[PDB]
Amino acid sequence: DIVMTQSPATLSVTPGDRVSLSCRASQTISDYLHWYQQKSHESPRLLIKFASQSISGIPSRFSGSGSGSDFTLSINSVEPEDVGVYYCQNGHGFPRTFGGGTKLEIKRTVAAPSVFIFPPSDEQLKSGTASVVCLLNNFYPREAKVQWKVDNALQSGNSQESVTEQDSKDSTYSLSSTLTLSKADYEKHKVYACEVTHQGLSSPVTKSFNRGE
Amino acid sequence: EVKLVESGGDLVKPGGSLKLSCAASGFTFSGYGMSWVRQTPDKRLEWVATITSGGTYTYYPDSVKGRFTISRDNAKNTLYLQIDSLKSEDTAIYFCARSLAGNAMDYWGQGTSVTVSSASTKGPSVFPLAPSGTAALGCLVKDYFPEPVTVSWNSGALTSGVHTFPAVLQSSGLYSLSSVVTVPSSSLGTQTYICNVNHKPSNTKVDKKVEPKS
Amino acid sequence: QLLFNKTKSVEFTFGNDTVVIPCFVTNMEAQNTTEVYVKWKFKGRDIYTFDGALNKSTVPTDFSSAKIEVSQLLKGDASLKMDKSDAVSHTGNYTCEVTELTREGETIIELKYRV
Ligand SMILES: *[C@@H]1O[C@H](CO)[C@@H](O[C@@H]2O[C@H](CO)[C@@H](O[C@@H]3O[C@H](CO[C@H]4O[C@H](CO)[C@@H](O)[C@H](O)[C@@H]4O)[C@@H](O)[C@H](O[C@H]4O[C@H](CO)[C@@H](O)[C@H](O)[C@@H]4O)[C@@H]3O)[C@H](O)[C@H]2NC(C)=O)[C@H](O)[C@H]1NC(C)=O
Ligand SMILES: *[C@@H]1O[C@H](CO)[C@@H](O[C@@H]2O[C@H](CO)[C@@H](O[C@@H]3O[C@H](CO)[C@@H](O)[C@H](O)[C@@H]3O)[C@H](O)[C@H]2NC(C)=O)[C@H](O)[C@H]1NC(C)=O
Ligand SMILES: *[C@@H]1O[C@H](CO)[C@@H](O[C@@H]2O[C@H](CO)[C@@H](O)[C@H](O)[C@H]2NC(C)=O)[C@H](O)[C@H]1NC(C)=O
Ligand SMILES: *[C@@H]1O[C@H](CO)[C@@H](O)[C@H](O)[C@H]1NC(C)=O
Ligand SMILES: *[C@@H]1O[C@H](CO)[C@@H](O)[C@H](O)[C@H]1NC(C)=O
Repeated sequence: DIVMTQSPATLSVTPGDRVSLSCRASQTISDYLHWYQQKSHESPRLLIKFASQSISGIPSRFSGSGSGSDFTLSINSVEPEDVGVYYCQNGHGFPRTFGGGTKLEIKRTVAAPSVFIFPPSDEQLKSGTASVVCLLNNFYPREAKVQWKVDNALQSGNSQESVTEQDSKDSTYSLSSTLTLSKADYEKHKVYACEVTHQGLSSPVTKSFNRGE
Repeated sequence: EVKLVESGGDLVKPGGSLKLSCAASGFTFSGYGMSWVRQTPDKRLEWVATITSGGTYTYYPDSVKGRFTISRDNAKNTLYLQIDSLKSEDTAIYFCARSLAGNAMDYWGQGTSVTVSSASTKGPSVFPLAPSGTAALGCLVKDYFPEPVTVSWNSGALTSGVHTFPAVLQSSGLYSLSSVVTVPSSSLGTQTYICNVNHKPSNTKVDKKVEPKS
Repeated sequence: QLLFNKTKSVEFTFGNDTVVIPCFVTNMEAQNTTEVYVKWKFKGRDIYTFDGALNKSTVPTDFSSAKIEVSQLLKGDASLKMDKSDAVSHTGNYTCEVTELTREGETIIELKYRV
């Protein structure tokens, strides 16, 4: 029942940094430890095997070190395309186990979101539910507060958010928030507003529409 | 080039059975051990089966031992994973991998999705997110089960500025997903925009043209 | 766990043809050397490795003659062979580590000079 620990779970770094990622084994496994990276929407690929042996076709900025119970994956001069999750795996001990992964994020300059609001389609309104969608596009940092107001009344408990992974080119995030109302409640109000708070905005930004305009 | 292609994932009911397959090419299949690894929705990886290059010896963690069977056909360059007595915890993406000593897995397939659930499949309804220097438009892909859906725009010709968001599980038990694209505002009304939604678990494809609201 | 036909120690003279340190796995289950990794250690240092996936052996300069017979590996024979001139300065405990896909083991042999 070997346990592989990766800490921290998330690591934000600066392009050009020499980055070190940690892996710890609950027991001695000498140098029998492998490293994988999984970029978003890809399968994992082997970076390093047996603690320090480089794999053909892997960029030379990746290297590994350590033996026994503590291991390090090095990235010398990290790049924006290195964003992803890094996993260690024991090569000794049973079963062959993966660490929980360290998600690497790239720090960049602050980029304010471009905010868009979408009313529900006439087609969806026929079926008894209304979905109002607010898009925050290509922003950084990931931290962003979206508040829904319906005739300037704050809404609670009827919205869900979804965030993309950090882009490998511009290192930004995108986010969507969906407000779900019944068609009956939706037709009782005029102003639907999406209010965005973010570091890149000198003041919270509101995008709105009037039902039936 | 080494290439591994999994197939066979589907929605299956608990206690049912499923056989996954992996076609291998680009290397001497019979000269390498092979493995299956699964990735649960929490994104954790778990090794589930390994087989030696001649097929004689098979190895399993205790979590699946006794109800998973790995096998291979070296004349056909195919790897198999039979899953019996399925449980909700078996819901995952399943990868085949070529393995080396220490179970270092130097090549992986793209994965195949397995969902264990007594709930019925349902295709999505697709609604436009109509555009109101840069404009945005998209499709709301609502009320489907299970994951996943694939979304492309203009049959894959439109890739730049497309964001397809992670699906959210609604209180009803169905999934909902948004896909958006940012385009030059000068292209609205002149350029045709069609989101192509593919939901293989329900054998449904939907194409929806997204236009500016009249 | 890989199990061995263990040997506590072996002796050699300069009359020996060559220096062979025995390592015999009795329950080897690998079916191709791509599944196998062999490591030989001495005084904490890795003094020979065979990477079966890459068909690649690695030795330090003070063990430049060390080798294993790869055709015998899947029979469980990971015995290390070296010249006498490499052995005579390196008497002591050797460790043989054999790793397969999911299983591994290690055993210790003391090399002694006698006459
Ligand atoms: C353990 O596993 C290893 C490999 O992991 C086995 O060694 C391989 O054995 C296979 C089968 O004998 C060899 O496959 C043959 O490869 C030949 C060409 O390889 C050379 O040339 C290529 C360039 O194309 C180089 O990249 C490569 O490095 C080699 O130098 C082919 O000519 C053979 O083709 C024939 O068979 C196929 C069907 O498989 C037919 O379709 C063809 O028409 C033709 O008849 C064949 O593909 C392979 O080369 C070996 N690899 C290595 C690295 O040596 C061991 O045999 C195995 N050990 C066991 C089983 O004990
Ligand atoms: C590790 O390297 C050895 C070579 O040192 C590899 O074994 C060799 O494999 C080649 C290719 O399969 C053999 O050459 C060919 O054999 C066929 C069969 O007779 C013959 O028709 C061809 O003309 C050619 O000679 C070679 O005989 C063989 N050598 C030995 C000693 O077995 C081995 O496959 C490699 N293992 C790896 C990379 O895992
Ligand atoms: C040096 O030579 C001696 C004599 O040949 C080897 O001792 C023999 O080892 C084999 C293999 O273990 C045994 O089967 C014989 O019974 C041994 N003979 C005697 C007389 O003991 C010894 O192994 C060699 N040493 C090295 C390091 O290779
Ligand atoms: C281990 O020892 C037994 C008894 O001498 C022998 O029959 C067997 O072949 C040996 N195994 C190996 C791998 O040398
Ligand atoms: C070889 O190892 C054994 C224990 O594994 C030990 O008793 C013996 O003293 C060692 N020989 C040395 C250190 O020369």
